[PDB]
Amino acid sequence: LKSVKIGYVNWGGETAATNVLKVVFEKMGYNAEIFSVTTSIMYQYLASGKIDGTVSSWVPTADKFYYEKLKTKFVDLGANYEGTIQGFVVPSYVPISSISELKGKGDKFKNKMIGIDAGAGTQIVTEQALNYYGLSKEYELVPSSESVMLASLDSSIKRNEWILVPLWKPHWAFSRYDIKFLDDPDLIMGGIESVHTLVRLGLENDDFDAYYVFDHFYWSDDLILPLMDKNDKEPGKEYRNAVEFVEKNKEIVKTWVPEKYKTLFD
Repeated sequence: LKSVKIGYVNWGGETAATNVLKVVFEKMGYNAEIFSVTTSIMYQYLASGKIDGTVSSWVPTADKFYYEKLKTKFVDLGANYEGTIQGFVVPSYVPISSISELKGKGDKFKNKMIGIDAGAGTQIVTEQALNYYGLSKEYELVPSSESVMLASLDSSIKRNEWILVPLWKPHWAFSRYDIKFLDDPDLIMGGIESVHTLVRLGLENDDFDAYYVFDHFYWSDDLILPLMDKNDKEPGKEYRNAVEFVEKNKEIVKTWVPEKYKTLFD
């Protein structure tokens, strides 16, 4: 069978998207392999062509550190999703509105910001924001993972305790919990951005059908949020739930594939 390789990092939305594309390529007759790696390795592998594509690039702000360094070694096809935001998040019952109001209040947070995976773009920029706003001596930024960060948020809110986390949209946490972004006066965390699809240098030449799918993949909150939420409630079922997603959203999926293949999704 023909081959395509997709790199991703195991955050909820990117794992949802990557498993959906895996299912799409399988239905087109590919041995579609997906590879769960670190952000750094995903970008490295893309640049050396050891994967064919990623649908996980958060730009320009979150992934600046990786993207700027390697942009001559991949092709940026545009956005597959528009409307991202990353930033500092607290439960709504915490009575501050801005990142600067955190100054002097470290004690209420046990002097910690409960973060995600070391090296994630959002984690990098969060550390840069803590430095910029003069908070880094008072708040220790803790690396862990999306799962640990969300379990800690869930725990703190049930206790009615203050907690500070880096969070982002799109995420079901904003509908499941009453939480808020803090204001970011100098926009260190970026404005509203997008997730892009990047492919290796030779892909357009080598496998135009695979290029076409990467080039046409696009979706929105009404598809990704229910899927991210369902996957969270059904741990370990992301591939099965992607199979169901592709069956349930035939017409949209059709738009991502060359004419030749569209009836395979009927």
